[PDB]
Amino acid sequence: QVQLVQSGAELKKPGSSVKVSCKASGYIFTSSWINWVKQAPGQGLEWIGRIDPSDGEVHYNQDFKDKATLTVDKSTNTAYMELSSLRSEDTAVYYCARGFLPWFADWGQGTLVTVSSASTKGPSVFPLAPSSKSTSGGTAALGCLVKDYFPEPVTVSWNSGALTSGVHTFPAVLQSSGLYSLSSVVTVPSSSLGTQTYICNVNHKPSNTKVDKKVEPKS
Amino acid sequence: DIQMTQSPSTLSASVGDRVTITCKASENVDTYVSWYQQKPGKAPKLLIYGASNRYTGVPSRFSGSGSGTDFTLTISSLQPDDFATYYCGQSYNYPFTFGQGTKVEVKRTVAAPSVFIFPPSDEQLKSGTASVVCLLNNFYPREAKVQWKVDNALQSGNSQESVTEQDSKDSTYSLSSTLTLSKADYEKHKVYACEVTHQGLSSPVTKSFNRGEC
Repeated sequence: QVQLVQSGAELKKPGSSVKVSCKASGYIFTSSWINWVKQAPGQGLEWIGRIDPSDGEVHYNQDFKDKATLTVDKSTNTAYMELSSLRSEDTAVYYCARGFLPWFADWGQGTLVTVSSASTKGPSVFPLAPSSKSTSGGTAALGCLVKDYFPEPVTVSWNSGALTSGVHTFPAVLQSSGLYSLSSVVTVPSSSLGTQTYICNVNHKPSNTKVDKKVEPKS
Repeated sequence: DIQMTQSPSTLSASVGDRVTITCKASENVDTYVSWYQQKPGKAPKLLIYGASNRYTGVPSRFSGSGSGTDFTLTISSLQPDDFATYYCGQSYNYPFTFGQGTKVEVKRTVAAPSVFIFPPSDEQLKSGTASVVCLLNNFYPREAKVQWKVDNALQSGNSQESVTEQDSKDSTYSLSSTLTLSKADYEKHKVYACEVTHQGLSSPVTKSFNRGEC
């Protein structure tokens, strides 16, 4: 079993450098190159550079020329990639693949380098109350707006998991403020609105937050 | 600098089909091309290499061909799991590059979104901030144009949105757009509109509310 295990996710303030690692097991470390690919969120794979553990020989993509620095320890079977002057553009997932030469045979699970100067902030929950009293519509859309939080992630359940069908917890967006924010909605029967209680259970472990916000029809 | 251009960008197929993805290099790379598959929050899995050699372990329905600058990935019997995104890349010369990728999503009949507009809460307004939310529920296909309109004035740059991953039951997509304004700013107007344009709509559907009016 070949195996490349990368370091734990990193959170860094702009301007800071970072040193991600990759440990291989399952073969001859010094017989294969160790590659490094960057993949920003929702983006593709960008190659950073390559290094021969055998002697430290290294060839970098000129674009990361001033950003990436691949070093390697042949005694501890690990390769390193130190990034400098971390900025937003540096926020991505860094992978370490091994090549039985030209091909990337085995990859690492990747490391998530998140560059932001923002500090741990619990979210502010707001209701997304249903608005309408008709006979044409049967479903009513309601939900919660977990807003201005950091870092990821925020877990959201309805009526403590008693509600799952129709629920929709979208992917968090990273606001200009640098803080995260997401919305959760569930489509439910207008009739139930006055007989069933709806509550979203938002938790943000980072800030040790837990909040239940009853979302009801704004009559 | 060799460029790898895939095609299409999004392949919408149905289980069993025999899908074929293309990847064109901008320079000869002999057969130094390799295909990878990738699922959300997972590391790329090598599929083919050498332009045709099926990596040890890959299912046989996967096959790759090509040489020079024209390459094509092939799945003869698209399985319920082969639904993901596929990348091609060349390691011929430096620097190594990858294709933009091809999303192979599940096909289904068109279905317009179910739209809902949400005024900002009073609670949030107390904090001098207003977030207007527009919900486009379970629609297909994924292409959807959303436009906010305050007092019928087009907005720009004050709205963000996120799309769910193709649902696992009705294979639809849900989008959520947010128009962020300041308390005063917000109170300085009446009508807030959310115009949604989608293939499943004969004409753009709008959903609006008025500050105050219940």
